[PDB]
Parts: sequence; C-alpha cells; structure tokens
Amino acid sequence: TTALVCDNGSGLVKAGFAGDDAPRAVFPSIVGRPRHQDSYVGDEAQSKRGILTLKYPIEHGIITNWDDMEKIWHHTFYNELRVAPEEHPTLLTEGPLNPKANREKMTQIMFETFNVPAMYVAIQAVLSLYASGRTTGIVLDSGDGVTHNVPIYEGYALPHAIMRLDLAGRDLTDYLMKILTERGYSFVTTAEREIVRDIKEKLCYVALDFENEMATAASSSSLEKSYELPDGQVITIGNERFRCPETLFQPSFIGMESAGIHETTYNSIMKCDIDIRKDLYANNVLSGGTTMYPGIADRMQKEITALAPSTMKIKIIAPPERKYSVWIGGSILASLSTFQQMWISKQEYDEAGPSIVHRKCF
Amino acid sequence: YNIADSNIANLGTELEKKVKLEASQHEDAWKGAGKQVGVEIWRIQQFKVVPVPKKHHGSFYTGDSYIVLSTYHPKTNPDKLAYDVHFWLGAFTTQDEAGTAAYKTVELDDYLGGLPVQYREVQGYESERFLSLFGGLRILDGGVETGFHHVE
Ligand SMILES: Nc1ncnc2c1ncn2[C@@H]1O[C@H](COP(=O)(O)OP(=O)(O)OP(=O)(O)O)[C@@H](O)[C@H]1O
Ligand SMILES: [Ca+2]
Ligand SMILES: [Ca+2]
Ligand SMILES: [Mg+2]
Repeated sequence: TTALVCDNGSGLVKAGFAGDDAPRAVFPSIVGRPRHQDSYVGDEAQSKRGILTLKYPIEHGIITNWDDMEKIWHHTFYNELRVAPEEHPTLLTEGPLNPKANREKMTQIMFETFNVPAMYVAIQAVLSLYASGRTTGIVLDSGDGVTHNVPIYEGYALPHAIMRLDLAGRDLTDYLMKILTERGYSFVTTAEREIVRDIKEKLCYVALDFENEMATAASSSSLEKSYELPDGQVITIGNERFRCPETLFQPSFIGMESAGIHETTYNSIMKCDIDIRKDLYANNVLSGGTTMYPGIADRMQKEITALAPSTMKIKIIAPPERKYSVWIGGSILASLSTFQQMWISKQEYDEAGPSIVHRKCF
Repeated sequence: YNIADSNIANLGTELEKKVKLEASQHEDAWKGAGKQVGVEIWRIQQFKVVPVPKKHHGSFYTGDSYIVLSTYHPKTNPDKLAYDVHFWLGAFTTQDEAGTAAYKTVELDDYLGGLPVQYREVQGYESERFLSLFGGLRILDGGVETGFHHVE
C-alpha cells in the first residue's frame, strides 16, 4: 500500500507517491471552459487556452469553487496518476491560518466522493522544514496564492507567531500584466495571464538595491531582455523585470498597506520567545515557486540585517528544489509508519464526520 | 487573522501533544530508550530507525543520518534522568535520510515527554556538546542507500 502525496497549490497541483524523490504529476490547478458561451482540466486546458477561459478553483490558498476543485482532484487521480483513490491513503496539504471549513470540506470530499481509505492534511511550511533536515527554523513559503511565515521550534509550529500575507505569485503576475501596458503591450485575458506568468518566471529578478537598479535601467539598455510571444511577436522588457517582484518587499506597488516579506519575517521572529530568535534568524528557509526569483535570498539577507540587532547572525537557506520542498517533505513523512498512524481512517470519518480533521491533523 | 476559526486553532494544545505521544508508541526503536545514563544511537536506513551497535558508537558514515540520545543526570537531581537528543547529518546524506532523522528526533522527544533538548549536528558543524560525547569521533566513507525511488 503506497500513499499518495498531493500538494494542492493555488496555482499548481504537485502529486505523486510517498517514497518518490519528486512529484510525478505537476500541472496547473485550472479548469477551462469555452470562452464563447464542456470543460478541460490542467495541462490540456493550458494547451487549448486559445479557445478557453481559465479559472483557478483555489484563491489565496482557499478553495473557492468546490465543484471545480473536485474536477482537479478527479483529474489528478484518474487521468494523471492513473490510480484508484480507494486503494491509496492520501496526504493533502494546506497553508496555515485557513478557515477551518476548508479542511473540513477537503476531508468530506476525499472520503465521501473519492472513498480514500485514510487521509491527513499537513501544514505546507512544516513539510518544507522537514524536507530541509531541520526541526527548528522559520519558513517563508510563497507559492501562487499565499506568502506564509511559519516559525517552528523542536518540531512544533508556534501558532501565535505564524503570519500570512495574501500576496504571492498570482498577484505578481497580475502586476506584471498591468505594468507591461506602460510599454504599450496589452495582456488582459486569462490566456494572456498565463503568458505573462511565463515571462515573469523566465525574466524577473529581485534587485539588491531597487532605486539603484531603476537608475541603471534608465541609463542604458543593459538590463533589457526580449521574449517571443506564442503568436511570434517579440517584446522587450526592462525595469519590469525587477519592479514585478519588488512588490514582495513593497506591497504598496499593488495598493496593499502590508509590510513586505522581509518585515513580516522579522515580525514573526519577534513574536517568538527571545531565547530562540537566534536560531530562527540563522535558519530562514525559503519554500515555494515565488521564492525562486534570482536575487531574492541576497535581498532578504540585506533587508533582515537592516531590521535585526546589529550583531545578529542571519542566514537564508534557499534549497535549489524549493518549488517541490513541500511535496518532498510529504513524501518523506508519508513513508513513516508512525506518521501514518495519525491519519484519519474511513471508519473514523464515518463515525465522527469532518470535525475529526481538527483532532487528528496538526 | 483569527487563529480561533482557523486550521491552526488546535496547535500548541494538550490535544496535539496527546496525539503525537500516541504516534510515538508505534516505533519499536524507542522501547527501552533513555532508561539509564549513556549514549544510544540509531541510523536511518531506508526510512527505518535502526540501532547502531555500541561498539560502533562514535563512528558515523558521511553518507548517512543518525539520532544520538544522550541520557544524563541533571544538576537538579542525581537520581533522575535528562536528555539531549542530537541528529547528525553526514556531509553526503540524502534528503530522505536527513528529513527522517529530523522527524524522528521530534518523535523521540515526544516519546520522552518533551524533555529532550534537540541539537541539529551537520558534519563539520558539530556542537561543543556533541564533540564532548566521544578520538571516539570518526567519520567513515560511504553509507547506506537512499530510501527514495528516483523519478527520471
Ligand atoms: N523561477 C520563478 N521565478 C518566479 N516565480 C516563479 C518561478 N517559478 C515559479 N514561479 C511562480 O510560483 C508560483 C507557483 O509556485 P508553487 O507551485 O510553489 O505554488 P502553489 O503551491 O501553486 O501556491 P500556494 O502554496 O501559495 O497556494 C506561480 O506564481 C509561478 O509563476
Ligand atoms: Ca545514505
Ligand atoms: Ca524537547
Ligand atoms: Mg504551495
């Protein structure tokens, strides 16, 4: 009996089998329907996006379209992994500070619709910490939907210090779409959002000094890059390369009053007992696709140093495979019989209902 | 945000501790652990916690990950036991081994009622406390194979 590990990101499904070193199915968490007013899921919807309007059932880490989310799960099991879910204990994931009903409904659907024999819902950042070989550290987990700050000491996340910012990759993509209009480009539709997402992933970077970089961009074309659109047109982008992810450090770029990711990290550490802060500062673990911008670790190191006491030893850990750290941590933990001992069985669900998830999954 | 209506409302509770203590009862490696002063060592082998024979304690394969439980008498009472738990990560250990060692360190901590103080010991970065447990510290070439199946 092999457990399935499914990390339902806001933007990407990562799914596979416990004990594998990587997810075997990675595909967009999207359902597409005809743009002219019956549905396609995942890679095929992305392929046929020329004639489809694309919708994400997860927004900011919360499932907001349950009918479409069921399509995503059905596709993951039957079309991608090609498994019968009733034969496989299933590990799902979730970001912290989600409303309780999100995991209640995940649990209900897994048992009542997919008939899984057992399941567990794990906190994403905790999986990433274990994937890094640590029991103590502070994880900055940023995917398509949410940026979370999760401090963990001796294997226990510290709930009073967990912080959440509903600003992540999708907001960055949308902002790149907007600023690209300054150059006279028009990216508006859901299909165009996916093109700009690709531009963002390929060409964006975090500047070490934002104002200096803006000056460099105006002095010459040395920072410019070209990109070929699917229709063949070649566009040029310049300071948008770094203005886009600057939003993580200056959320006011998209009109949010929130502190930037460096300040939230600092604030989360400061909510922890003083005696453990040095260990957290020396163990900032980056996780998620939105932490993949070139330059982000160096910028974090600079900004946290400016906020922290002058002698504080600060280290940013940026695992090269951090797009998959959550999944990998799940694959490891789901390979351990003692971890599986805590999973909800189908009988337990039959007798206790969705409320049992809160009493078994931590 | 409101912790109370959220999926972390039960973190930090007696309930969380109870569930995790129960889970730790299902690992044979912990039975009889920490019963007298000394050092006990396990190596991760394809996700399993495998005892290291006492005659090898202090020798560690650079390709592997280990858990080292140091049981001692605290200053407060010479007839009671306290614990440092170190997890040692070889320079060439694979991700599955280090991650299992971390998770299982927390589990041993749970099994021992939270009393162990945890220490992450990367090869070449071992703490003063770790160095004090053992020319008894010897690093060996090689190690056991990863538990991961490689996806091509
Ligand atoms: N190299 C890259 N540079 C910048 N952004 C990237 C890069 N690679 C991926 N991303 C972005 O990361 C996001 C997807 O990453 P990931 O799979 O970790 O997120 P997720 O699990 O779907 O989201 P969440 O966990 O927040 O619900 C997208 O916004 C994507 O464009
Ligand atoms: Ca090994
Ligand atoms: Ca402890
Ligand atoms: Mg994610």
